[PDB]
Amino acid sequence: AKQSLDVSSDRRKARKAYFTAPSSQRRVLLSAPLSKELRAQYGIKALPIRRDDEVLVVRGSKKGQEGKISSVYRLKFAVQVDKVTKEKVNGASVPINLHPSKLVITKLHLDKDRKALIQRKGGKLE
Amino acid sequence: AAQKSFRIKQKMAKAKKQNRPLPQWIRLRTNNTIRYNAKRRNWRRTKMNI
Amino acid sequence: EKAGHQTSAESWGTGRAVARIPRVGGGGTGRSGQGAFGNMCRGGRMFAPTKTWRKWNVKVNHNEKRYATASAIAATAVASLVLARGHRVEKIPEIPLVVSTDLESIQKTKEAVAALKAVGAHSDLLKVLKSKKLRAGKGKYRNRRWTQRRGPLVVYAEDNGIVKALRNVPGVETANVASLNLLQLAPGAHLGRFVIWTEAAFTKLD
Amino acid sequence: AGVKAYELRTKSKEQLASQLVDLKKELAELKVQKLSRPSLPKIKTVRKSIACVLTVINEQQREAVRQLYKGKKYQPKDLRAKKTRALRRALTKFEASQVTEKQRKKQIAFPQRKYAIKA
Amino acid sequence: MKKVEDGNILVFQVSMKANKYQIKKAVKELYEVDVLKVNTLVRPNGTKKAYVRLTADYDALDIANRIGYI
Amino acid sequence: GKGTPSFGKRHNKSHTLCNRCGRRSFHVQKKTCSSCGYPAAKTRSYNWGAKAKRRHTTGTGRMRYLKHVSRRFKNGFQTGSASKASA
RNA sequence: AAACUUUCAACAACGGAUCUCUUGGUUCUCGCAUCGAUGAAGAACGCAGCGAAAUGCGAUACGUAAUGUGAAUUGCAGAAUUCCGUGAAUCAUCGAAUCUUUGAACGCACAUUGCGCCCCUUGGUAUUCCAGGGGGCAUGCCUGUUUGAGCGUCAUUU
RNA sequence: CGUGGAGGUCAGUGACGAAGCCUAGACCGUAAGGUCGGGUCGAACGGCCUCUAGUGCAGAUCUUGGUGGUAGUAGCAAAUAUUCAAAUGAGAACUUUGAAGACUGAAGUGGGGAAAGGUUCCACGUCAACAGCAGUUGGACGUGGGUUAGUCGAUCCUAAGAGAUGGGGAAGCUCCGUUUCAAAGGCCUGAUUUUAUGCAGGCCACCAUCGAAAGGGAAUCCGGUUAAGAUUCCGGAACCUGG
RNA sequence: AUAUUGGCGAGAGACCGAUAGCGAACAAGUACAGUGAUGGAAAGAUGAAAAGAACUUUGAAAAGAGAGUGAAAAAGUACGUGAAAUUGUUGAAAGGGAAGGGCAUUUGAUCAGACA
Ligand SMILES: [Mg+2]
Ligand SMILES: [Mg+2]
Ligand SMILES: [Mg+2]
Ligand SMILES: [Mg+2]
Ligand SMILES: [Mg+2]
Ligand SMILES: [Mg+2]
Ligand SMILES: [Mg+2]
Ligand SMILES: [Mg+2]
Ligand SMILES: [Mg+2]
Ligand SMILES: [Mg+2]
Ligand SMILES: [Mg+2]
Ligand SMILES: [Mg+2]
Ligand SMILES: [Mg+2]
Ligand SMILES: [Mg+2]
Ligand SMILES: [Mg+2]
Ligand SMILES: [Mg+2]
Ligand SMILES: [Mg+2]
Ligand SMILES: [Mg+2]
Ligand SMILES: [Mg+2]
Ligand SMILES: [Mg+2]
Ligand SMILES: [Mg+2]
Ligand SMILES: [Mg+2]
Ligand SMILES: [Mg+2]
Ligand SMILES: [Mg+2]
Ligand SMILES: [Mg+2]
Ligand SMILES: [Mg+2]
Ligand SMILES: [Mg+2]
Ligand SMILES: [Mg+2]
Ligand SMILES: [Mg+2]
Ligand SMILES: [Mg+2]
Ligand SMILES: [Mg+2]
Ligand SMILES: [Mg+2]
Ligand SMILES: [Mg+2]
Ligand SMILES: [Mg+2]
Ligand SMILES: [Mg+2]
Ligand SMILES: [Mg+2]
Ligand SMILES: [Mg+2]
Ligand SMILES: [Mg+2]
Ligand SMILES: [Mg+2]
Ligand SMILES: [Mg+2]
Ligand SMILES: [Mg+2]
Ligand SMILES: [Mg+2]
Ligand SMILES: [Mg+2]
Ligand SMILES: [Mg+2]
Ligand SMILES: [Mg+2]
Ligand SMILES: [Mg+2]
Ligand SMILES: [Mg+2]
Ligand SMILES: [Mg+2]
Ligand SMILES: [Mg+2]
Ligand SMILES: [Mg+2]
Ligand SMILES: [Mg+2]
Ligand SMILES: [Mg+2]
Ligand SMILES: [Mg+2]
Ligand SMILES: [Mg+2]
Ligand SMILES: [Mg+2]
Ligand SMILES: [Mg+2]
Ligand SMILES: [Mg+2]
Ligand SMILES: [Mg+2]
Ligand SMILES: [Mg+2]
Ligand SMILES: [Mg+2]
Ligand SMILES: [Mg+2]
Ligand SMILES: [Mg+2]
Ligand SMILES: [Mg+2]
Ligand SMILES: [Mg+2]
Ligand SMILES: [Mg+2]
Ligand SMILES: [Mg+2]
Ligand SMILES: [Mg+2]
Ligand SMILES: [Mg+2]
Ligand SMILES: [Mg+2]
Ligand SMILES: [Mg+2]
Ligand SMILES: [Mg+2]
Ligand SMILES: [Mg+2]
Ligand SMILES: [Mg+2]
Ligand SMILES: [Mg+2]
Ligand SMILES: [Mg+2]
Ligand SMILES: [Mg+2]
Ligand SMILES: [Mg+2]
Ligand SMILES: [Mg+2]
Ligand SMILES: [Mg+2]
Ligand SMILES: [Mg+2]
Ligand SMILES: [Mg+2]
Ligand SMILES: [Mg+2]
Ligand SMILES: [Mg+2]
Ligand SMILES: [Mg+2]
Ligand SMILES: [Mg+2]
Ligand SMILES: [Mg+2]
Ligand SMILES: [Mg+2]
Ligand SMILES: [Mg+2]
Ligand SMILES: [Mg+2]
Ligand SMILES: [Mg+2]
Ligand SMILES: [Mg+2]
Ligand SMILES: [Mg+2]
Ligand SMILES: [Mg+2]
Ligand SMILES: [Mg+2]
Ligand SMILES: [Mg+2]
Ligand SMILES: [Zn+2]
Repeated sequence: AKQSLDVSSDRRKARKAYFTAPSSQRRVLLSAPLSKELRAQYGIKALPIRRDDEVLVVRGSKKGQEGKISSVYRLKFAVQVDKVTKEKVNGASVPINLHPSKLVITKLHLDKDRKALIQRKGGKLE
Repeated sequence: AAQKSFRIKQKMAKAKKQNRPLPQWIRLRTNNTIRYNAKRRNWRRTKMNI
Repeated sequence: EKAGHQTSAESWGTGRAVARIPRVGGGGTGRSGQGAFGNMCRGGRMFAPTKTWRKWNVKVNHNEKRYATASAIAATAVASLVLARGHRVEKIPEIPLVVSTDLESIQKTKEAVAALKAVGAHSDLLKVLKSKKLRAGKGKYRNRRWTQRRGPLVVYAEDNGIVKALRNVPGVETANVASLNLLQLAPGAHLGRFVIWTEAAFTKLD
Repeated sequence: AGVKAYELRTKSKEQLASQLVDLKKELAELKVQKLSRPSLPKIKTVRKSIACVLTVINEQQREAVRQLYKGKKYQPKDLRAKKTRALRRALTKFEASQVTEKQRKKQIAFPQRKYAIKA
Repeated sequence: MKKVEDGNILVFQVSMKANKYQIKKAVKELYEVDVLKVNTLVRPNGTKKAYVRLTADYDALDIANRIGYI
Repeated sequence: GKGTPSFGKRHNKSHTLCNRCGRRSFHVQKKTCSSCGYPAAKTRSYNWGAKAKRRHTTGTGRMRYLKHVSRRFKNGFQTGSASKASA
């Protein structure tokens, strides 16, 4: 149970700050858990997903499929993986939108700042 | 009319500019909700009280 | 309390083939002409608007309040009552159920669930948990979304961990003897709460 | 692209005046283009750049004056703190800490003592 | 464009805050041209239009597609 | 004749635009605004006209300056600039 | 006997009840004290590569500066040098700026983009006319500064 | 008996289909009502003991919405009037062009303006709505273009009148007064040849200001030109004010 | 210490659930009316995802018929469910100046239960 006085269980208040969250917050909301491998590898459970990362869909209909995240569609609360798409009837192609809580991260894209984050959660890296 | 003050002409000017159809591309934006311009005005349907 | 009444509407009076409720004046907008104020009017003020000075709380005579909490304590023995009340207590040693004072010093949830188990709670503990349902009401979206049974009521004499250690297991409630609450001793006014007393707590009683 | 502020501020006064001109010719010419081309978003970045230069030219002229008024009664009103109109007319700490000869004598002689009960 | 070709006349949309004097000078200065006279009007979208006539030495058409339109 | 053939002669403005509120409530012969009071130094308003007030109080507008006073209050009316750090 | 009328039903109309939703409303409670001549609240007109609005902003115009973040923005186009970086972003923060025409609104006016005066400076052969750039000129009142008025009135000249 | 919400409980029902809706199918109750089947549906919901109220509709010339009979009915009949052919077009009584027949009859159905509108002007495209038949047409719809001045107006002046100011009333929003019991202001040049402008005369005491696109008032004409501007552009020939 | 239907920031409810709740859950003090003061609405919901229907055919076109997408088009930007008045079609019946109703039975249609 909540115990603080600056946290609220109000459902209306919650649903508002979800849907009206600014991009910067949507970055963190949109997180994916690392793969079982990478979790040992880095001593860390999850991460705000970031573009050129490598990922495995572990839930849903494209379950099993993998690829590179090609954009983070923050506006849409959605992530698009370069390799997982819809072929149409006019055989034109269209990104399927995936939810990072349904990916598993398989190869991080690393910056100084990325490594710096991993270290701030008190993780390790290879 | 027909020999106006610059203030009235100005207003008339601004009103010309607002007197166009919804720009169709907006219809395509995510969550777009506007279907048409619902503030359109026609000179023989509603006078613009100056 | 300004609602329904933010119009300058008049009656048109009779002679106009039309009812005598007040009506919104002016024109050009379709609101105008329409019934105003009346409780049977769309947009009207309601009949007898609710008011905050309605009496919300209620006084009970302190002594009678005791007569009740006392009564409710008395029925926490009396296994039939407890049994009849929800409360899975067929397979518990005896009633009142009194458990070692050492309980009050347990720091850690898992240790606490383990304890309660051992002394017989298990089947009641599973009755919460197996019973979480989505509230049927409109209540479900007024910060009351889920629903569920009541667990046992662990009563202690001194809190040395026990509250924080149980505070997160579904259904269970703790109480310091010195207090002891009617709302908890007889939930929904049905007598027979399954109480687990610590020794210290059981003795402070007298 | 787009000019960067931190690189602008090293540039001399009369280099920024000239860039501002270059950028203006630039902008002028894009505008001639924009009416042939079916889109011209390059023009955005050039007029955001002019902003930047002006900002900086005004920036440095201000912190010039700001200092040759530093530490003296009376400095241009628009270098003075803004605060709030009221806040502005509130007494200064000095004017408020102010105390009567007679009062202070008393404050000294009998000040509020620290004390405690028990024994 | 017809005024440019046939009239030795540059047409510019020009600042509202600006008069015949300021228009004339700014054309002179921004374009290395001599100006005969300047006629203005206010378009019905609230923008100033300047019919700028160059003197006989200059050729607005050249001068037109040297600033780069056509 | 009091009806429509007299409506025919309705072509002269009693009010033009109010410079202060822009509302076509500037009584030409009276030279004052029936809505906002101009040129009276004070703005016209009345406690029997609440909807009227509500139609015009602060915050029905841009609040160009008042917008930011409570931010400025929150940060104790800081002067000077923000420093720097890392990553 | 059709047609027609009426009743029931199935499918299909009309219409939008009902059920389930809720980034809204209402009411309670706690904490807090900050508008303006340093031009407020309010108005008008503008500003985007492609916008009529809503939101935002002011000719530096859906924004400039700074700071934190650490890679988007996205309807389409776009940049491409911005991704181990004084660095993406319709991000957050915000301490620095820009802030048209106005408004208590202040040179005079104002159903007018109407009409003066002063200073500095630039062009036209110009202290004097014209033009461009910048900077100024409301009212009551307080302290003070200077210039003054009155046989109100003191002394002092020869 | 039935509704919305609340405490307890049945470890109640449910995406293997909750709720809702439909159904001259079934069953229980004297009745309020309750239960089931089938169809439709798509995310929630109920039994029991208690608690609670914005709790049960046929009416109120009730409120708001929706819908009928009336009825393919009243009607679409003032302003003399239309016709042949071609072109176009899916489509022509109605558009374009030609022909013909007429009308308004310069007190106009002509040619322009004021007030008011504000883009209706003009071109191109073009018929879903609108133009109470129609529509290929439009003052509609889409997309563009277009309003050029020293001399035309405004701007200046004063009219009825409005209205600041020293003031006088008024608790006060404000009311009175307009040269009124006010120390009300500015021109011409001289004195400068430290120098830019102090003093030297002499005057003049008029005391705001707004208020006319028909009153007063400095000055421009003809010819040509555009899809749409013209005493405004071009051509030529003038005139006024200031310097 | 007291006040507070304003302002900034928070935590809540046996509260309302789109004709309710503030007038406004939406480009709502908007659109629209009025010379003016002022008056002042209607209007939320495809689906997980536009996958928003390629292609063929009839048509001047809008569309229709196919195909296709989808868990479902008995979800087609008229979009969740989709009642009622009222309507079209189909099927069955009845009808000599209204219709509907009560007790009762014939006739048609339709159906539960119980037999063993
Ligand atoms: Mg983290
Ligand atoms: Mg999603
Ligand atoms: Mg009309
Ligand atoms: Mg009207
Ligand atoms: Mg009341
Ligand atoms: Mg009637
Ligand atoms: Mg109401
Ligand atoms: Mg319900
Ligand atoms: Mg339940
Ligand atoms: Mg930038
Ligand atoms: Mg100061
Ligand atoms: Mg030539
Ligand atoms: Mg002109
Ligand atoms: Mg009328
Ligand atoms: Mg009048
Ligand atoms: Mg008056
Ligand atoms: Mg004023
Ligand atoms: Mg059917
Ligand atoms: Mg509902
Ligand atoms: Mg939902
Ligand atoms: Mg609330
Ligand atoms: Mg609280
Ligand atoms: Mg106001
Ligand atoms: Mg925007
Ligand atoms: Mg952009
Ligand atoms: Mg940095
Ligand atoms: Mg921002
Ligand atoms: Mg500026
Ligand atoms: Mg003034
Ligand atoms: Mg001015
Ligand atoms: Mg100036
Ligand atoms: Mg003095
Ligand atoms: Mg003196
Ligand atoms: Mg009951
Ligand atoms: Mg109930
Ligand atoms: Mg209720
Ligand atoms: Mg029926
Ligand atoms: Mg049965
Ligand atoms: Mg079924
Ligand atoms: Mg069902
Ligand atoms: Mg659903
Ligand atoms: Mg009850
Ligand atoms: Mg009631
Ligand atoms: Mg009844
Ligand atoms: Mg009824
Ligand atoms: Mg009755
Ligand atoms: Mg009724
Ligand atoms: Mg009706
Ligand atoms: Mg018909
Ligand atoms: Mg007929
Ligand atoms: Mg008739
Ligand atoms: Mg005729
Ligand atoms: Mg005809
Ligand atoms: Mg003909
Ligand atoms: Mg005749
Ligand atoms: Mg005659
Ligand atoms: Mg005619
Ligand atoms: Mg004409
Ligand atoms: Mg008009
Ligand atoms: Mg146009
Ligand atoms: Mg036309
Ligand atoms: Mg048609
Ligand atoms: Mg029409
Ligand atoms: Mg018609
Ligand atoms: Mg038709
Ligand atoms: Mg058009
Ligand atoms: Mg003249
Ligand atoms: Mg003038
Ligand atoms: Mg007066
Ligand atoms: Mg005048
Ligand atoms: Mg005149
Ligand atoms: Mg005249
Ligand atoms: Mg001519
Ligand atoms: Mg032309
Ligand atoms: Mg013409
Ligand atoms: Mg000429
Ligand atoms: Mg001369
Ligand atoms: Mg409050
Ligand atoms: Mg609370
Ligand atoms: Mg409502
Ligand atoms: Mg209700
Ligand atoms: Mg309403
Ligand atoms: Mg909503
Ligand atoms: Mg509407
Ligand atoms: Mg829905
Ligand atoms: Mg709906
Ligand atoms: Mg949706
Ligand atoms: Mg089809
Ligand atoms: Mg399924
Ligand atoms: Mg379905
Ligand atoms: Mg559906
Ligand atoms: Mg479709
Ligand atoms: Mg539907
Ligand atoms: Mg039958
Ligand atoms: Mg019978
Ligand atoms: Zn006003």
